[PDB]
Amino acid sequence: MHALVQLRGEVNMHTDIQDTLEMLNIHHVNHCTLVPETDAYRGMVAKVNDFVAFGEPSQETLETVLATRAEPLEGDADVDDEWVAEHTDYDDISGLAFALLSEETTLREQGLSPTLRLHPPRGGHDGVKHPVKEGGQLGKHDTEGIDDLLEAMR
Amino acid sequence: KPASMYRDIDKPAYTRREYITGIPGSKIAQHKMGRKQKDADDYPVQISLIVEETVQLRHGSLEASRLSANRHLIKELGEEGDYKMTLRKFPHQVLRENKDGMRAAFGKIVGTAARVQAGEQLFTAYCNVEDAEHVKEAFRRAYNKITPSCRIKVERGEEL
Amino acid sequence: ATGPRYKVPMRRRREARTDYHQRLRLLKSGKPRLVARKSNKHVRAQLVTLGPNGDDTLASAHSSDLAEYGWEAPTGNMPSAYLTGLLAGLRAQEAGVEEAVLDIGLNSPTPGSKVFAIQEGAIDAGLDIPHNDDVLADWQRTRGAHIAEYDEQLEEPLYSGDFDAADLPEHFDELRETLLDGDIEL
Amino acid sequence: FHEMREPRIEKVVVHMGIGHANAEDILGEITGQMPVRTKAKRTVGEFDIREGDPIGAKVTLRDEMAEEFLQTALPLAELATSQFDDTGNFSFGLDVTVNLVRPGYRVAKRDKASRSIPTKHRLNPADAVAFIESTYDVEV
Amino acid sequence: PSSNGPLEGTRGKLKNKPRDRGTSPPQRAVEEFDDGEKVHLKIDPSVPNGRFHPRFDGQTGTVEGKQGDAYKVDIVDGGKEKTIIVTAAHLRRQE
RNA sequence: UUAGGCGGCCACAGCGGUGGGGUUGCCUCCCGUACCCAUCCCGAACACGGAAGAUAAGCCCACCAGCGUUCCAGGGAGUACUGGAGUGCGCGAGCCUCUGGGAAAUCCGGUUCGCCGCCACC
RNA sequence: AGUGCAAGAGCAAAAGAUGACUUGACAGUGUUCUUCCCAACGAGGAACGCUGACGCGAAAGCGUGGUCUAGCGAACCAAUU
RNA sequence: CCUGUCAAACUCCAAACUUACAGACGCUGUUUGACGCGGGGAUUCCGGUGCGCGGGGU
Ligand SMILES: [Cl-]
Ligand SMILES: [Cl-]
Ligand SMILES: [Mg+2]
Ligand SMILES: [Mg+2]
Ligand SMILES: [Mg+2]
Ligand SMILES: [Mg+2]
Ligand SMILES: [Mg+2]
Ligand SMILES: [Mg+2]
Ligand SMILES: [Mg+2]
Ligand SMILES: [Mg+2]
Ligand code: NA
Ligand code: NA
Ligand code: NA
Ligand code: NA
Ligand code: NA
Ligand SMILES: [Sr+2]
Ligand SMILES: [Sr+2]
Ligand SMILES: [Sr+2]
Ligand SMILES: [Sr+2]
Ligand SMILES: [Sr+2]
Ligand SMILES: [Sr+2]
Ligand SMILES: [Sr+2]
Repeated sequence: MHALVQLRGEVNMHTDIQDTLEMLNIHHVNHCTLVPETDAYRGMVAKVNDFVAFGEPSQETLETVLATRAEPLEGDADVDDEWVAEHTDYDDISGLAFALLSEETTLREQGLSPTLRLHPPRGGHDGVKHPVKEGGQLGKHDTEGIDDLLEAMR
Repeated sequence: KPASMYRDIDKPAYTRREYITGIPGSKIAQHKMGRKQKDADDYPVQISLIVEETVQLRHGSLEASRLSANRHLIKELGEEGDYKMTLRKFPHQVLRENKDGMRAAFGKIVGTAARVQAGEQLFTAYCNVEDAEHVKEAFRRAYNKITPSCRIKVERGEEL
Repeated sequence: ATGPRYKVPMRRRREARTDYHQRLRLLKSGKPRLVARKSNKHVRAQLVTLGPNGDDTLASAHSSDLAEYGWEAPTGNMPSAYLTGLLAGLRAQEAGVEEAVLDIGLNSPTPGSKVFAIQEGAIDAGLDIPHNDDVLADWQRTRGAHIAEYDEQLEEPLYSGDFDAADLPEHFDELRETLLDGDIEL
Repeated sequence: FHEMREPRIEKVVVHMGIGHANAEDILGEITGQMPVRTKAKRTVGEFDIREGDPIGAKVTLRDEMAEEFLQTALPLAELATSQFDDTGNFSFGLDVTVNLVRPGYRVAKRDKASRSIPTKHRLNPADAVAFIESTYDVEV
Repeated sequence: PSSNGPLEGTRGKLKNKPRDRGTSPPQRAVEEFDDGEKVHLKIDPSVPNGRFHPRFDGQTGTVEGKQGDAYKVDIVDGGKEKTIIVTAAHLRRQE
């Protein structure tokens, strides 16, 4: 299970790539989606590789994120342990965060918007002109590297 | 004409003589020099001239370069000295010139050039350890009559 | 052989046993082929249908198993050929085969040939094969009458092993009548 | 073993390549069977503009007709060593050629399942001179 | 293109590789297909007649019937639907 | 299949070579032209009739890789080329980094001297 | 190699050669594609059917011209069945 | 034998890639009716630039 986060805008980006991002339920910059790790989903991220920032998040971080940025399918409501318990198949945020990572269910399956609408990275990101290996912020990340971003964009 | 007009590789490979006519003959006199009866392996030293950039060298440059390079070996080692130089490249690329404004602009055949990629051996000489300095000077004069910079790399010779 | 560009013929064309050009025109009918094949001492007749992995033989008849019902004469003549054809045609009726198209292979379409004699027999058996009556041999030559008249020019017996002196085209009649009979263990 | 390896005469072809015929008569007499015309291809500057047209004639003698013809033909010829083909064939002369081969040449001349004769079973110039010489004449 | 003929720019697709030269096997020239079947369209350079327009090489239509012995295969050129008359010689079963 | 017929794939099946196999069996070479049939001339072929002889041919069987071919391992090579991205370098032609793919020649060692279907048959 | 002629492509018990027979280069009506990729447009073109009449072959079958892609033309007027 | 080079109109080889069809996932549609079909109305047929691949031309 990977955390996809668009870092580069739509202007000038190829249509076949933009459509893929939209197929991955992410329509705006700074929007995050929790994508599994299958052959299919793999092709999609590879295509988006240069306009996104992905990686496997730590259970802890995924919890801090879900708690702060997750939303119902329709609604302004807060997704907290109590919320999770009442509508999901889990007992709290941690229970959910675990099943997702283990790829047992999906945010949509549990009545949650497939998109985690994050906030701009606090203290700025490492740059959208270079990948991670070159000191930039695009492409695949370390679990610790992905956490730094998500935590920064909580 | 200046080599500025033909030094770059920016056109299709134009070589098919079965479709091209009136191609000016190669100014290149000989490709094998020195003692073409003796072999390369019969020599302890093998120094080649290497082109650093990918270019197109006209037979006019090839001949001018090769000439002034071998002419030094003949001077410093004698007309029948103990050496053997080689020019491994041949002028295959036919050249045109639109010499009528831009209407019906496909030019007429003016010459031929040899296509060489960077890091290639334009020349390769084979000599003895003593005369290995007259070979380096031969190439020093040779790389001045061609468009790109070059490397005079010794391939066989720990005798330095 | 010589290299990459070389073109090696199809195995059965290489072996020179199958004419693919006639085979295609033959397969265009959609009917089973009545494969008529000969040999120096024998003559067989197969009923071949197409298939995924290769040809499919549903019925057949070798001149060898002709003696199985009473044949005591040789196995490479006109009476032999016709009688093999008729046997084959009967075994074919049994498997449900109702029509066929004569396939003679690399053999020549000569008037009165043993292949046409085979075709004549299979049709007599109750099969439907596109034929041409005047290309078939006359009834008596099919009986082997021309062979008996040859034995007439005796002085030295025609058959080494004793079958009889003047030969018997009547043996042909006996056996043909034996096959038309319903009983017979096909 | 040698029984199926001992050579025989396949055919004796007698021909008279003229060029524009009246010679058919003589061959018919000396051999003993009917002759056939000889045509040619490709235009020739030696008055041969008409492609397919009678230029000569030939006769292919087999069995008795061949041997009986050779009992009187061979003597008239002064045989030599360089007069042989690598397959054990010889032409001398009016031309007379003899095709010699081993007891199973039908395999290569038949229609069905024909195969070319193996080099080992192919006749040799040596076995040729021998066989011939062993029948009323001399070599070299 | 210099000319707008059927075989324009068909040098490659309508030519056999050296080892595939000569007359082709009759098995595929008489193969029986059923209505609704998926078939790949490829011209056999060896076989002259029963060909579809070269522009349709690489298609994978659906047999919807047959005219005579030749087949009628439905394909979709871009968005335009077309019925193609093509003999077994130039067809192969999908999967 | 102790030798057959019809095939599919259509060289992994080619080319070349070696050794073995046939009393009433089989395929043959083979013997022979009265007939059906045959050769623009030849029962050569084709067609028809038949067994004295043979296993030398063919064919069937076992095997050799020198040539050709199919495939596999390592080397070449993640090299050549390349789909996606870059306020990376270069006067420039052009190159480089990240990401996703990825040769060919050639070397070396192995493979391959067909496989499979149906029918008939000590 | 040859296959009438450009170029590219197809063909070897043939599509090439020889031979003999024959004149399907026939009458009529279509399906489809092409012409005009996608995507509307005429004449022309091709493949593929059907009805009738023929030629050949033992038969399967082949022949709607010359192996495939060039050799073509509206109404009006004119002649003709 | 050995030795030195080439091909837009060469190929014993051979990608990346583009592309037909089907399944899967994704997305989407069955009160926002998609896909498709029929009809009304257009405008438009001087384009330009960047990048990639080009062809011509110093
Ligand atoms: Cl046979
Ligand atoms: Cl079509
Ligand atoms: Mg909402
Ligand atoms: Mg700030
Ligand atoms: Mg910044
Ligand atoms: Mg091309
Ligand atoms: Mg032996
Ligand atoms: Mg710069
Ligand atoms: Mg007028
Ligand atoms: Mg008129
Ligand atoms: Na002008
Ligand atoms: Na073929
Ligand atoms: Na004549
Ligand atoms: Na033998
Ligand atoms: Na039309
Ligand atoms: Sr240019
Ligand atoms: Sr320079
Ligand atoms: Sr004989
Ligand atoms: Sr400059
Ligand atoms: Sr890989
Ligand atoms: Sr035609
Ligand atoms: Sr393209």
